[PDB]
Amino acid sequence: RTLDLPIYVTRVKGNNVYCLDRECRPRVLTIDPTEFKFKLALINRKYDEVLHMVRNAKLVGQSIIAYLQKKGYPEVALHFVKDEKTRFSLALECGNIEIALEAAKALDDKNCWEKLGEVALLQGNHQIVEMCYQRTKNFDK
Amino acid sequence: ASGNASMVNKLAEGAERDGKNNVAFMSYFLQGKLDACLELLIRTGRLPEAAFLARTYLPSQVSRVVKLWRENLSKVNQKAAESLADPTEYENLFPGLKEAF
Amino acid sequence: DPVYAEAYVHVNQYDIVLDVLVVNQTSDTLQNCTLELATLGDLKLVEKPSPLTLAPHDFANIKANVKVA
Repeated sequence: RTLDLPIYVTRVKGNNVYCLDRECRPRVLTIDPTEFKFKLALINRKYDEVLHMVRNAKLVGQSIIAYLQKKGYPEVALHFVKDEKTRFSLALECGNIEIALEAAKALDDKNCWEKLGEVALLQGNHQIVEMCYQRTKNFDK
Repeated sequence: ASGNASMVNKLAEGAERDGKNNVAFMSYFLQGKLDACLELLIRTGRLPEAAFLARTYLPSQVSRVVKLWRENLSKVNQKAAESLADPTEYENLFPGLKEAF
Repeated sequence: DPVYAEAYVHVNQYDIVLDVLVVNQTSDTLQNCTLELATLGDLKLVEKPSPLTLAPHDFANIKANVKVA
């Protein structure tokens, strides 16, 4: 759940959440945990929750960086993710090469490709990789 | 242009000298020497590629080599990244029975 | 508030850039206040996305470029 100007967490009184900036700038709070559910949930692959919440950041400065940067599944990608550029970043970060494929189609930042087909190969499929390279002018290759 | 092995051995020696991977290969080939091509790869870290040769024209290093490549991959864990089989399963190597030996 | 705005700084290549989430989970493009420009250091802040609604239940990206030299 998000704060409300300065607050400090003092400690936790039950579910009816309580928060303090020091002695004012205060909360009673309907909760909304994140994480707990999550590394357990995650640990059991489970998404249902997040999803269900429809909770969806990954950036605030960043926010993918707990371990969503050091990703845990691309199932994560699925809860949230955006622009082809962003998507692309994911395409490396996850290595989401599904998103890459399209991403690629949509990339056209060469270098980007340029590494990537190999990488793609590296991960698999040269049947495809050949194409990738085909426009890439690694003709000789 | 006229062609020559002898030139090639000395040159091979040279080939070793030159410092970019690629020429040396042609040589190795040119001589006819898978072995040489493959050894060369070991130094450069040509690994995916090395596997193709090792497969195509079979010195069955595909088995040997694949394990190592896979190991790198392995280092960079994820099961898909690991990737596994030689005679049977994922690959059926010698059970496939097809065109390089 | 519903409107929750969360923000952090990203400094992406020279440019210190302001990620802002103003999320207006508001019950409407609630009216918004005011913002002011300024000379800064070897930088100057330099952008504001113009509107001042806090669109209902809605999330927004408000970008501030800063001028980094």
